[PDB]
Amino acid sequence: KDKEFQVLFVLTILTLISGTIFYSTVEGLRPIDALYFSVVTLTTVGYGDFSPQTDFGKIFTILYIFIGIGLVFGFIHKLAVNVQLPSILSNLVPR
Amino acid sequence: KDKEFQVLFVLTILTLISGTIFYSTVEGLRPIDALYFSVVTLTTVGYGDFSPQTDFGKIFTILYIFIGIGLVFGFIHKLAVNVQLPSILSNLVPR
Amino acid sequence: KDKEFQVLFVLTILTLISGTIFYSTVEGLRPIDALYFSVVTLTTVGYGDFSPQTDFGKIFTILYIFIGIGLVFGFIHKLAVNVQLPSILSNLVPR
Amino acid sequence: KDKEFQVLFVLTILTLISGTIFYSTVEGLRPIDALYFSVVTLTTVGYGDFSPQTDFGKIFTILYIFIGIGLVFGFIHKLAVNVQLPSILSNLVPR
Ligand SMILES: [K+]
Ligand SMILES: [K+]
Ligand SMILES: [K+]
Ligand SMILES: [K+]
Repeated sequence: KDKEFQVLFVLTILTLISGTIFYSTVEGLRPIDALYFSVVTLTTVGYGDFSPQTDFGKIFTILYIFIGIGLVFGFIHKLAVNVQLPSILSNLVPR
Repeated sequence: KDKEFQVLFVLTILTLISGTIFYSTVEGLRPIDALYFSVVTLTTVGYGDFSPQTDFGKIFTILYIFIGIGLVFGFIHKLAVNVQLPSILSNLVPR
Repeated sequence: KDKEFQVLFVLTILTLISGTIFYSTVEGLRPIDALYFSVVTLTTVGYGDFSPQTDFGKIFTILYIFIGIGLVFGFIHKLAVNVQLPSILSNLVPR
Repeated sequence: KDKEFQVLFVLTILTLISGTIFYSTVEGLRPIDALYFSVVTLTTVGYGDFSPQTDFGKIFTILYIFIGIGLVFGFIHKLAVNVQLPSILSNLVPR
């Protein structure tokens, strides 16, 4: 239900926090930029305004992408179908 | 039906208008560039020829991506299967 | 069958040719670069080593993305399940 | 089963090795950077911190994308549903 969505939501934020912590400390980004970069990476947008410069960070980025894309897109999907779609249908009821 | 497609179409344009308004005013882009950037972002292409420079804009971009990807890809999917696919089948009928 | 795959294949190449023609003439790219850019765009990789510089090209790029992503990913999907998957299963048979 | 996952895993690494070999030798990247670039490309992130500079490499990149995206996203999907999802459910059992 909503708890399915809530758990995915929590997993997704924890995953984004891990990236924030990693890119803040290993790659020297401000926490806000490391969060923003983590999001841009796992949603596969990839502006490239930020990207890892160290070998450690490139290796982490490889694993982070493979492990986090599946979760992040699972969350977007549940966001879309269990939250945005009901809300839309609700907003379409005429009164 | 077609109204399902029409509603998604309207929601998608309204979402792209929101990004146009936000990136035009907060990030200083020409309206055309803010529209183009919004599209490039939510379809996950992400050239990076444009990207947010302010902290406010990076935070908005985080939320805009998570909220808009699901809708935009729902629309592309309905575009593909309820409009392009029938039109293709129609264009394959021999006479 | 295979003709389903063949038609999608033809549609996809015709779509990539349209982008090649457009970006070669309107954006001044070498045909090879315009083809490469069209592919990078519709598969949503978006390196940004190329991106449209004119207003005409940005507008075309908006429409090209929305119209071409659905087809290109339909083709990759049929490539994956009707061609690569059988070939893999075939290559797994022990003799 | 797990062997389905194991085979996809092997195919995916072999595909990433092919890109590593190609971009290391034809494009002159360090092996680590060619591996990192191959991953960033086939998951469709596409930072553009690296991108092919030679005509040979752009042509290979076209084919590599079309052939490798389907496999890489098949693997992420099986990673997500046959490995991460069971592990999550397991980690949710109360004791
Ligand atoms: K991308
Ligand atoms: K980029
Ligand atoms: K992408
Ligand atoms: K990109």
